[PDB]
Amino acid sequence: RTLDLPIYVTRVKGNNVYCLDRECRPRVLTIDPTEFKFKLALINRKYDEVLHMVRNAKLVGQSIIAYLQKKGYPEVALHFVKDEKTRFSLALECGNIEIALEAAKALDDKNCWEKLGEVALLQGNHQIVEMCYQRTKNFDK
Amino acid sequence: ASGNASMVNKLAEGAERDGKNNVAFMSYFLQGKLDACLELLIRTGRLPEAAFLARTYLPSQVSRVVKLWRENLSKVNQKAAESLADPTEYENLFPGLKEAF
Amino acid sequence: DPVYAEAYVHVNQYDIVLDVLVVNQTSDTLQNCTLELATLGDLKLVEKPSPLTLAPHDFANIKANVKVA
Repeated sequence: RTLDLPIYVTRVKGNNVYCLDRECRPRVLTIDPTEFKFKLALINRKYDEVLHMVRNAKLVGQSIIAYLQKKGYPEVALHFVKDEKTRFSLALECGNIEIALEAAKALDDKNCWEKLGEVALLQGNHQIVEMCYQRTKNFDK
Repeated sequence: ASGNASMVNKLAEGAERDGKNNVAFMSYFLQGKLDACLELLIRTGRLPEAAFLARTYLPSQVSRVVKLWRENLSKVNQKAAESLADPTEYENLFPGLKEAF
Repeated sequence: DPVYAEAYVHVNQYDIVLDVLVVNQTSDTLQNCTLELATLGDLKLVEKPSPLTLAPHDFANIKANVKVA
């Protein structure tokens, strides 16, 4: 759940959440945990929750960086993710090469490709990789 | 242009000298020497590629080599990244029975 | 508030850039206040996305470029 100007967490009184900036700038709070559910949930692959919440950041400065940067599944990608550029970043970060494929189609930042087909190969499929390279002018290759 | 092995051995020696991977290969080939091509790869870290040769024209290093490549991959864990089989399963190597030996 | 705005700084290549989430989970493009420009250091802040609604239940990206030299 998000704060409300300065607050400090003092400690936790039950579910009816309580928060303090020091002695004012205060909360009673309907909760909304994140994480707990999550590394357990995650640990059991489970998404249902997040999803269900429809909770969806990954950036605030960043926010993918707990371990969503050091990703845990691309199932994560699925809860949230955006622009082809962003998507692309994911395409490396996850290595989401599904998103890459399209991403690629949509990339056209060469270098980007340029590494990537190999990488793609590296991960698999040269049947495809050949194409990738085909426009890439690694003709000789 | 006229062609020559002898030139090639000395040159091979040279080939070793030159410092970019690629020429040396042609040589190795040119001589006819898978072995040489493959050894060369070991130094450069040509690994995916090395596997193709090792497969195509079979010195069955595909088995040997694949394990190592896979190991790198392995280092960079994820099961898909690991990737596994030689005679049977994922690959059926010698059970496939097809065109390089 | 519903409107929750969360923000952090990203400094992406020279440019210190302001990620802002103003999320207006508001019950409407609630009216918004005011913002002011300024000379800064070897930088100057330099952008504001113009509107001042806090669109209902809605999330927004408000970008501030800063001028980094």
